Amino acid sequence: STSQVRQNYHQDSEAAINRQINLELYASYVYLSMSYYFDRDDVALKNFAKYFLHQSHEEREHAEKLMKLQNQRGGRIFLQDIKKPDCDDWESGLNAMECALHLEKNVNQSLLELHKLATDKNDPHLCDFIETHYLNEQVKAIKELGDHVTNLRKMGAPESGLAEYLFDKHTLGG
Amino acid sequence: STSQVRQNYHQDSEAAINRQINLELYASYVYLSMSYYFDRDDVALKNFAKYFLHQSHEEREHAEKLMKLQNQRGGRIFLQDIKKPDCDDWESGLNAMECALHLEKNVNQSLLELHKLATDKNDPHLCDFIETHYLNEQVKAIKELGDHVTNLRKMGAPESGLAEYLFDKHTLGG
Amino acid sequence: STSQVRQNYHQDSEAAINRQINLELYASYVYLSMSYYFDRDDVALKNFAKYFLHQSHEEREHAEKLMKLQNQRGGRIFLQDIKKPDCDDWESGLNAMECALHLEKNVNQSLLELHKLATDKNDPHLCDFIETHYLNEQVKAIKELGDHVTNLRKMGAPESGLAEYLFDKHTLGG
Amino acid sequence: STSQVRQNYHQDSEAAINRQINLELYASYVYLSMSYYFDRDDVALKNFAKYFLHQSHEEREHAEKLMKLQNQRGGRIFLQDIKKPDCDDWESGLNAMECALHLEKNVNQSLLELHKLATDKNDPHLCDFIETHYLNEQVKAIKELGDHVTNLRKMGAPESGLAEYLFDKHTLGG
Amino acid sequence: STSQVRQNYHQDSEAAINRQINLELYASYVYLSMSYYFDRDDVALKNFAKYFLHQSHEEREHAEKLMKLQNQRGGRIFLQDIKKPDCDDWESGLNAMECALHLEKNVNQSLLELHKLATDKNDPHLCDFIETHYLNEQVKAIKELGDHVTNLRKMGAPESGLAEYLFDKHTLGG
Amino acid sequence: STSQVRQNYHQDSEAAINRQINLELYASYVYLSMSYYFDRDDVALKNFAKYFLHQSHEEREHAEKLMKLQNQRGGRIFLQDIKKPDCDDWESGLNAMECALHLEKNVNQSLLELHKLATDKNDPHLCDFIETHYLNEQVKAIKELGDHVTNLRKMGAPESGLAEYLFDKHTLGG
Ligand SMILES: [Au+]
Ligand SMILES: [Au+]
Ligand SMILES: [Au+]
Ligand SMILES: [Au+]
Ligand SMILES: [Au+]
Ligand SMILES: [Au+]
Ligand SMILES: [Au+]
Ligand SMILES: [Au+]
Ligand SMILES: [Au+]
Ligand SMILES: [Au+]
Ligand SMILES: [Au+]
Ligand SMILES: [Au+]
Ligand SMILES: [Au+]
Ligand SMILES: [Au+]
Ligand SMILES: [Au+]
Ligand SMILES: [Au+]
Ligand SMILES: [Au+]
Ligand SMILES: [Au+]
Ligand SMILES: [Au+]
Ligand SMILES: [Au+]
Ligand SMILES: [Au+]
Ligand SMILES: [Au+]
Ligand SMILES: [Au+]
Ligand SMILES: [Au+]
Ligand SMILES: [Au+]
Ligand SMILES: [Au+]
Ligand SMILES: [Au+]
Ligand SMILES: [Au+]
Ligand SMILES: [Au+]
Ligand SMILES: [Au+]
Ligand SMILES: [Cl-]
Ligand SMILES: [Cl-]
Ligand SMILES: [Cl-]
Ligand SMILES: [Cl-]
Ligand SMILES: [Cl-]
Ligand SMILES: [Cl-]
Ligand SMILES: [Cl-]
Ligand SMILES: [Cl-]
Ligand SMILES: [Cl-]
Ligand SMILES: [Cl-]
Ligand SMILES: [Cl-]
Ligand SMILES: [Cl-]
Ligand SMILES: [Cl-]
Ligand SMILES: [Cl-]
Ligand SMILES: [Cl-]
Ligand SMILES: [Cl-]
Ligand SMILES: [Cl-]
Ligand SMILES: [Cl-]
Ligand SMILES: [Cl-]
Ligand SMILES: [Cl-]
Ligand SMILES: [Cl-]
Ligand SMILES: [Cl-]
Ligand SMILES: [Cl-]
Ligand SMILES: [Cl-]
Ligand SMILES: [Cl-]
Ligand SMILES: [Cl-]
Ligand SMILES: [Cl-]
Ligand SMILES: [Cl-]
Ligand SMILES: [Cl-]
Ligand SMILES: [Cl-]
Ligand SMILES: [Cl-]
Ligand SMILES: [Cl-]
Ligand SMILES: [Fe+3]
Ligand SMILES: [Fe+3]
Ligand SMILES: [Fe+3]
Ligand SMILES: [Fe+3]
Ligand SMILES: [Fe+3]
Ligand SMILES: [Fe+3]
Ligand SMILES: [Mg+2]
Ligand SMILES: [Mg+2]
Ligand SMILES: [Mg+2]
Ligand SMILES: [Mg+2]
Ligand SMILES: [Mg+2]
Ligand SMILES: [Mg+2]
Ligand SMILES: [Mg+2]
Ligand SMILES: [Mg+2]
Ligand SMILES: [Mg+2]
Ligand SMILES: [Mg+2]
Ligand SMILES: [Mg+2]
Ligand SMILES: [Mg+2]
Ligand SMILES: [Mg+2]
Ligand SMILES: [Mg+2]
Ligand SMILES: [Mg+2]
Ligand SMILES: [Mg+2]
Ligand SMILES: [Mg+2]
Ligand SMILES: [Mg+2]
Ligand SMILES: [Mg+2]
Ligand SMILES: [Mg+2]
Ligand SMILES: [Mg+2]
Ligand SMILES: [Mg+2]
Ligand SMILES: [Mg+2]
Ligand SMILES: [Mg+2]
Ligand SMILES: [Mg+2]
Ligand SMILES: [Mg+2]
Ligand SMILES: [Mg+2]
Ligand SMILES: [Mg+2]
Ligand SMILES: [Mg+2]
Ligand SMILES: [Mg+2]
Ligand SMILES: [Mg+2]
Ligand SMILES: [Mg+2]
Ligand SMILES: [Mg+2]
Ligand SMILES: [Mg+2]
Ligand SMILES: [Mg+2]
Ligand SMILES: [Mg+2]
Ligand SMILES: [Mg+2]
Ligand SMILES: [Mg+2]
Ligand SMILES: [Mg+2]
Ligand SMILES: [Mg+2]
Ligand SMILES: [Mg+2]
Ligand SMILES: [Mg+2]
Ligand SMILES: [Mg+2]
Ligand SMILES: [Mg+2]
Repeated sequence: STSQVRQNYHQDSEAAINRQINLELYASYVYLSMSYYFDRDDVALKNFAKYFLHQSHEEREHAEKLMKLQNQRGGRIFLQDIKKPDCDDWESGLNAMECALHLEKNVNQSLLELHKLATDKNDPHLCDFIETHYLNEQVKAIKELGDHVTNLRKMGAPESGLAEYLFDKHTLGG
Repeated sequence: STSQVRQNYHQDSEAAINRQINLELYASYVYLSMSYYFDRDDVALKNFAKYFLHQSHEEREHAEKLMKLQNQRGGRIFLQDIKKPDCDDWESGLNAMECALHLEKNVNQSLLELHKLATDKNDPHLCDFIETHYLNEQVKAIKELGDHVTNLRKMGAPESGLAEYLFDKHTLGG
Repeated sequence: STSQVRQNYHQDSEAAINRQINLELYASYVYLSMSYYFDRDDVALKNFAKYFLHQSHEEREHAEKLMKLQNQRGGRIFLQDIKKPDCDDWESGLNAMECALHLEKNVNQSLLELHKLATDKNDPHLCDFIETHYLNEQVKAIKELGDHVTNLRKMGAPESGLAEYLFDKHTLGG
Repeated sequence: STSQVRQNYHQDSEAAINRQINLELYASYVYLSMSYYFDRDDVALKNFAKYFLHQSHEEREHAEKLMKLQNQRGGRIFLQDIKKPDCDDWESGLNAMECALHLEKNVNQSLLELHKLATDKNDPHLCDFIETHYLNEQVKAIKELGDHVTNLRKMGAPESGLAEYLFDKHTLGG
Repeated sequence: STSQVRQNYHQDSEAAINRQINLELYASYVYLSMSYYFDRDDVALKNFAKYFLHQSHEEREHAEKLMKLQNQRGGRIFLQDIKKPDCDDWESGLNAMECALHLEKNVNQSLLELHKLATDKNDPHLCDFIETHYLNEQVKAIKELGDHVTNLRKMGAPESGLAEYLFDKHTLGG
Repeated sequence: STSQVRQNYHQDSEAAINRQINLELYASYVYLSMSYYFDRDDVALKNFAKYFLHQSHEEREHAEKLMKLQNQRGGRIFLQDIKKPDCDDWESGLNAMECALHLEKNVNQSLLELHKLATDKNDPHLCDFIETHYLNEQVKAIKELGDHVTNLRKMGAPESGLAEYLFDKHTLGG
């Protein structure tokens, strides 16, 4: 039976929102894994660890907002397994930042495909939701990660452990 | 090569900590799923939703503390997929509370098996970690969920939607 | 029928908790009796009276925490008569302090037997409960009472009513 | 030998005060038992539990004031065993309230018999003590418990677990 | 003659506590020596000096708590010479941090042997004392020192005097 | 090779400063031992214990200032074992105060010999250091301990446990 609230909400959009919820939860899990890598005693970069833990908690918030959207529009949430991150060892601060850049660009591509679907189904509320809450967040995240990668490369990372140490203090510390 | 920090930390304990990290992340995901079920427009119990979202965020903290422990002791974190919850539809406030009770007792049983292992490997630091940060938390969680189940049953849930409405306001609201 | 909360809680542990509840209530009653002895007009040591009344109220709190534990774990409270203290006349400040020392060491021995049982039944939550809330409390109580007995003996109690008077002011007063 | 303070204090009054001390301690123990019944996971009415625990602590204060009176008048305190409550399972909020009503009327009858004795022995200080500190307290307690019993009966207790739940929140909660 | 407070306290446990007191005083002396090495005009790392002086004062507190425990349990303190540190010249910030790591792991091993003894003598109060006040302190200390060693190695210490200078400012300074 | 800072600092003065550092650490250890003697349950004079613990921590500060002096002048610290106190049992408050008096006069004699050496080597900076930071401290310490010994003797210590009790409260308490 049709939800009493549902209006102009295509079944393909509903399914795509469920896919996006899984992707945001996956991103949360990737950042959680990265964070505790930097907490290892043989890595020991505490501001890298705090930066990625914050990004993990952000992504959980991104997922919860999409779950709230699904219910606002009268769709039904269907959850899937959250796959483990492809990587147990992230190697260095520079490599983790490059992996985060690549993650945040795949999430953006998924959101752009979701916006194209919403446009094709003439769902301006969903278009505005994506634009307002997700697309500029992603552009800002990608720009920040690019900036971080550039600085770590210019400073001599990953071979310079002094580069990663000083970036941890001065950019992330900090 | 052996971590420079590692002392009295058995390889079986290290593996069991990695298993427990996955279980805590799984519990976080179960509570996330339960929370947004109560946010559906055709369920609409906002204090059930907030209660379970808080429990989800707690469990993420439980996982992060175990990741920090692994690194404190010189073990190595190895992550696995976070399985989706077995349930997409949690049916009622009473049923979700019963499922949470059953989840929090399985997590407790895993922690008791972890404590038995730590005891068998003569690891008093790990025993104290489990006792201090996990075992009484679990006893309190189980007692609270039992209390909630009892009240919902006595009030007439799940058949009485008025019971679940009033429990949402007065116990969870609240 | 089994409590919906009960997990890893042996029936022998449940019975031993009920025994301990009675012992804590008994200790509360002993200290109540001691307190009002020092309120008699022919004893008249008001800080001895306040010290023992505080210890009485503490013990009631110890009993209530064990009652809460019984319910947290899904056991059932069964109460017994609270026996009157073996003594109506406590004779002196020194003698009451010696009787309190002997009481607080019997309570400790009961708690150590309860911990041995919890250990034998592989109940780490109950072990941690006893260690966290009871065993160091008892060690501190026993040490304080020993200290008090020593000072009263060194000052010349019980034969010196001036010793007990001055201890009442300066140590208990006070 | 006669206390240096004793004046106009009959030996029968002294004995009756000792009886009343035991009764007040018994009442304290009854309310303690009732309180933790409502803390069970299969009863779970936390404001019933707090209400009865407060009444328990009140009664201990009633006992201590009578112990102080005994010494003020030059009598000698003699303590007896505190009998366990006649009931381990109090069945419901309504039944516990009825049992408390019956307890508070038996305590009142004992205090009225104590006042008749004080009157017959021409002890106006003891009459005034009873009137000032005990008799209106009892009338207020009995009226409050009657009010509570009436409301629980009108709301449909004990068969309505919703009645007891809502009384717990709104009258005792509360 | 037996202390009036002593209960369930084995003579082997008493002796082991005296050994541990000496070890904690020794650790205090090692850190004192390390601190003033970094105060030399030809070493001149003032935050290394302050870090180790703080660790020295901590260890004195660890010793004093064990002396208080000995008396709480009715044992008798017997002191031994505090041996001088094996090292007059600690060579570098990295080497001192490695020596501190090795010291804090030997202290941990002594505390684990003390806990095994307490367990074998069925002394749950002493087990809880060790777990509560010592074992997690040690795990945290060892993890922090491991982290410090890792960062100094990654930054290029000891050959890079710039590495030790910058670690002194940014991690210890500071 | 000669320290770049060293000027007018004789090698005999450098060695004598190292001897004095050991003596101050020894004094710290003596007072630590005395403090915990008064913490025993069969001694139980808590203000004697706090007085001596404070004196212990003072002496550690005296040692650290001499270590800083050694480095200020370009000398090299060389540490020796800290001998255990000659006494495990200090017998009484009066005896401990007499032992402290004798300790503080031996430390003074060592400082006067150090000043004679500095004078003979025409080292006015070292003379002024000793005069400014040590010699009047010692005169004050010796005068205070003499005062304490006198009062304890006049009050009837050590045979009067009441004397030591009251001195603990009124002079040290206090
Ligand atoms: Au990778
Ligand atoms: Au990978
Ligand atoms: Au990657
Ligand atoms: Au990557
Ligand atoms: Au659109
Ligand atoms: Au289910
Ligand atoms: Au299911
Ligand atoms: Au379930
Ligand atoms: Au379920
Ligand atoms: Au263990
Ligand atoms: Au007795
Ligand atoms: Au007796
Ligand atoms: Au006794
Ligand atoms: Au006794
Ligand atoms: Au256990
Ligand atoms: Au009954
Ligand atoms: Au009954
Ligand atoms: Au009844
Ligand atoms: Au009744
Ligand atoms: Au009267
Ligand atoms: Au060395
Ligand atoms: Au060496
Ligand atoms: Au070393
Ligand atoms: Au070393
Ligand atoms: Au133990
Ligand atoms: Au001596
Ligand atoms: Au001696
Ligand atoms: Au001496
Ligand atoms: Au001496
Ligand atoms: Au001079
Ligand atoms: Cl639609
Ligand atoms: Cl559709
Ligand atoms: Cl799946
Ligand atoms: Cl990857
Ligand atoms: Cl922007
Ligand atoms: Cl190991
Ligand atoms: Cl191993
Ligand atoms: Cl996997
Ligand atoms: Cl399920
Ligand atoms: Cl608790
Ligand atoms: Cl069970
Ligand atoms: Cl069983
Ligand atoms: Cl009985
Ligand atoms: Cl007795
Ligand atoms: Cl303590
Ligand atoms: Cl009379
Ligand atoms: Cl009479
Ligand atoms: Cl009796
Ligand atoms: Cl009854
Ligand atoms: Cl009134
Ligand atoms: Cl209502
Ligand atoms: Cl013993
Ligand atoms: Cl023994
Ligand atoms: Cl020695
Ligand atoms: Cl060394
Ligand atoms: Cl921690
Ligand atoms: Cl020179
Ligand atoms: Cl020279
Ligand atoms: Cl030496
Ligand atoms: Cl000596
Ligand atoms: Cl002066
Ligand atoms: Cl005085
Ligand atoms: Fe996201
Ligand atoms: Fe958890
Ligand atoms: Fe107790
Ligand atoms: Fe009463
Ligand atoms: Fe230590
Ligand atoms: Fe000194
Ligand atoms: Mg509908
Ligand atoms: Mg997806
Ligand atoms: Mg860390
Ligand atoms: Mg982000
Ligand atoms: Mg699957
Ligand atoms: Mg648009
Ligand atoms: Mg837009
Ligand atoms: Mg925007
Ligand atoms: Mg290594
Ligand atoms: Mg697992
Ligand atoms: Mg909502
Ligand atoms: Mg929880
Ligand atoms: Mg896979
Ligand atoms: Mg244990
Ligand atoms: Mg524990
Ligand atoms: Mg705890
Ligand atoms: Mg049941
Ligand atoms: Mg018993
Ligand atoms: Mg009085
Ligand atoms: Mg006590
Ligand atoms: Mg009976
Ligand atoms: Mg414990
Ligand atoms: Mg404790
Ligand atoms: Mg008389
Ligand atoms: Mg009676
Ligand atoms: Mg409760
Ligand atoms: Mg009442
Ligand atoms: Mg009897
Ligand atoms: Mg009146
Ligand atoms: Mg009145
Ligand atoms: Mg003795
Ligand atoms: Mg040793
Ligand atoms: Mg300096
Ligand atoms: Mg330390
Ligand atoms: Mg020797
Ligand atoms: Mg512990
Ligand atoms: Mg701890
Ligand atoms: Mg040079
Ligand atoms: Mg010397
Ligand atoms: Mg003490
Ligand atoms: Mg001094
Ligand atoms: Mg040697
Ligand atoms: Mg001068
Ligand atoms: Mg001066």
